[PDB]
Amino acid sequence: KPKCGLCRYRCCSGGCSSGKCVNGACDCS
Repeated sequence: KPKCGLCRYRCCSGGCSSGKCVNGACDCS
């Protein structure tokens, strides 16, 4: 299931909750 915006998860729209969207997933790192 999706949830996105979190970490490694994906970006939702292009503006994470947690990290920083790498291109295609949130760069929590």
